[PDB]
Amino acid sequence: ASSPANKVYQDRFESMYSKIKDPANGYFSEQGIPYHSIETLMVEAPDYGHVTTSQAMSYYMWLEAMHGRFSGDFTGFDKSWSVTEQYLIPTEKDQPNTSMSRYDANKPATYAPEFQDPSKYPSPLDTSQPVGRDPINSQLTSAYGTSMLYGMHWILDVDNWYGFGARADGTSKPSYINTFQRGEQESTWETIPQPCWDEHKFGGQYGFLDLFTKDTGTPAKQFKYTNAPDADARAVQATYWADQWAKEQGKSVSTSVGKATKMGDYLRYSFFDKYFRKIGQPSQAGTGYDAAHYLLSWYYAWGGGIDSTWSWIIGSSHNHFGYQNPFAAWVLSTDANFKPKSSNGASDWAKSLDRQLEFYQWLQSAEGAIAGGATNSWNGRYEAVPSGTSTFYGMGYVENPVYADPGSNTWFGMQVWSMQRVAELYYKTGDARAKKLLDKWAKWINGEIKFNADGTFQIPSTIDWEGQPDTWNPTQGYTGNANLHVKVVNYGTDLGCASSLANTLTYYAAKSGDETSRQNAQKLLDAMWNNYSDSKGISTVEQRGDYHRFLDQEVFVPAGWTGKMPNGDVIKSGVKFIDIRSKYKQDPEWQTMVAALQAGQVPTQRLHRFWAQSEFAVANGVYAILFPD
Ligand SMILES: OC[C@H]1O[C@@H](O[C@H]2[C@H](O)[C@@H](O)[C@H](O[C@H]3[C@H](O)[C@@H](O)[C@H](O[C@H]4[C@H](O)[C@@H](O)[C@H](O[C@H]5[C@H](O)[C@@H](O)[C@H](O)O[C@@H]5CO)O[C@@H]4CO)O[C@@H]3CO)O[C@@H]2CO)[C@H](O)[C@@H](O)[C@@H]1O
Ligand SMILES: OC[C@H]1O[C@@H](O[C@H]2[C@H](O)[C@@H](O)[C@H](O[C@H]3[C@H](O)[C@@H](O)[C@H](O[C@H]4[C@H](O)[C@@H](O)[C@H](O)O[C@@H]4CO)O[C@@H]3CO)O[C@@H]2CO)[C@H](O)[C@@H](O)[C@@H]1O
Ligand SMILES: [Ca+2]
Repeated sequence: ASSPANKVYQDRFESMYSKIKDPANGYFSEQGIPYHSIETLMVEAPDYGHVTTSQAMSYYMWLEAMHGRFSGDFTGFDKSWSVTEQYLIPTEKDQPNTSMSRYDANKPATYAPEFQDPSKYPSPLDTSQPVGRDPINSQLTSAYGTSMLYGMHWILDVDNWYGFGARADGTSKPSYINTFQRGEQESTWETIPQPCWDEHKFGGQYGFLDLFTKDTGTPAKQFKYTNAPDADARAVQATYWADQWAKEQGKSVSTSVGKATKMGDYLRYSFFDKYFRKIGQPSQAGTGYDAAHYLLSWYYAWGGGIDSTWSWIIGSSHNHFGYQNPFAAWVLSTDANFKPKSSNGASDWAKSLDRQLEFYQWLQSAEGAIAGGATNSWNGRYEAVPSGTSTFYGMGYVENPVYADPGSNTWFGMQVWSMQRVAELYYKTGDARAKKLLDKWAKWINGEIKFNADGTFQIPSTIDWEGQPDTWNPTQGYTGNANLHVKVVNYGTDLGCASSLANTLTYYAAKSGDETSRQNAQKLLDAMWNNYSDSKGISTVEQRGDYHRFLDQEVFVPAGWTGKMPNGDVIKSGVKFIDIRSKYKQDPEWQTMVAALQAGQVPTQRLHRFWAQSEFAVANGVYAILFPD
């Protein structure tokens, strides 16, 4: 039987769970897929509210697992896995084994450079540049009996709003799509949405392919998908708890544990340099594991031909601390129930766990906040690392990994999402490395939480950085990074971030006994419950400072290139964001948004983001379990 839980917070979790699953609230599509947000006029990472993300699915798993903990019913958790596999993990039809089985482990992909401005794309493929060897593919095909990959594609157009349909039929739903393709300066406002399955039916003469990559001959019809590593790791994290909670009640989620273990096996592709170049010696092709940084990178992607048989896979050279998950690594490398079937799965994850904790410590600022990350591909072209730049195993420090518009590490959210995983690990194992990181990080954040007399509160929203960490010497360890500083630019009341923060502090307090952390966590949860509840969960009014880009952001299109979006929108040089998404004008909030822009005001919205609502729910459950009295 499961231990007793605090009745007050369990009830709050149960209430949120009901609001999230309530058909009248509209968090899910008719197929049972959760939307990024109830509201459709939404641009921030995805560019439409009713697309879904692997991030949303992993939060859906966490929510249902927690529900299973309190109700004893785990059919919902098993259902979240069923929906994931059916809709976000490309099936046999979406990534034909005929093409995947032609993959060549000695030549994973063809090199192409990355540019710091979208106008430099398409990027030219260069077969003469070296590419290392893929050491894990043989392990995976042997263990699973297929060349297809088992990982979640990161974004899905749930109701076929864009019109690409399924495998180019233009009418089926959901629809696999992708957006980001052109480097660090290509914000969510500067992309050209494209289908994952490109048969040249939409877009230009060769679909959307030659907008991004330039080859010698005619572009072939092809498919391609991109994984968001932190989402798949969260899925493993959530499944571990579901397993633990199910067993305390004599229940079983065996089938789901198997899916999560397999996903974690394939997730190892994020451990590798984009083109398998040796870590620390980017000019040389790797000979296998010497190309593994063992961190959860920004992504791993794969694709192949549709009418001809060939395929490729790439890792990523860019690493952000916000994506790490020491807990998932601990699970996959130590729990017998989650041991991957591949020969080196568990051991590789053991190496990743140690490497990840070194990464966090190397990046810990003088104050306590965690700095950006590192890359094995300076400027995305394996250029020489500037002299004076600090390094981590030969990789150069980057303040804002992968994206600069806006900086990927200027949002406070990354801090709590990532440190929450460190807190779970510390809670379960009492690991000294984790304790050291949290003692300093928790003292920093506890001094930045502001409670107002009227019950509202504020926490860091936007942050900035100065300096860099000292070069990492594994035998020396943390130097204190006296020249690395974080600065809080402004504060806000992001309910998702505040919930994740409460979660982190609760796990930490439960293990360390730190009263300050426990009372701040409870005050946060109470303040949100008492002052921000509405009929759909919780919400607050927030400013959408970037919405002016709906109308004034020009989207780059190569000279002479012309094409059409499924709905007829013309794609050509000169178009603005709204020009290739004209359906947005039929959105209920459109007129309101435009009226505000015309009056020179900043638009505001009251948003219900799926991950935020779940984050709040889960945080209540976690508190209920760790502080039953
Ligand atoms: O086709 C002929 C030829 O292909 C060769 O293979 C090429 C392939 O053609 C290219 O399309 C492919 O290009 C990849 C880029 O190198 C890479 O930079 C880009 O990365 C994007 C990713 O597409 C996108 O999904 C991802 O989005 C993330 C968001 O940024 C995050 O905010 C969110 O949280 O998570 C999502 C998901 O991670 O962003 C990244 C980074 O910008 O992906 C391109 C593919 O989509 O390169 C291949 C190799 O060069 C092949 O080798 C030849 O054999 C073949 O003939
Ligand atoms: O979605 C897949 C992808 O998601 C990544 O995580 C995203 C979240 O999905 C997204 O909701 C989140 O959006 C933030 C946004 O970045 C902030 O800028 C914004 O905060 C604003 C606020 O809106 C303003 O009112 C205020 O004035 O300024 C602040 C600061 O600009 O808050 C929203 C909601 O939290 O962004 C996340 C980071 O990109 C994952 O990282 C990735 O792994 C997933 O694949
Ligand atoms: Ca830009």
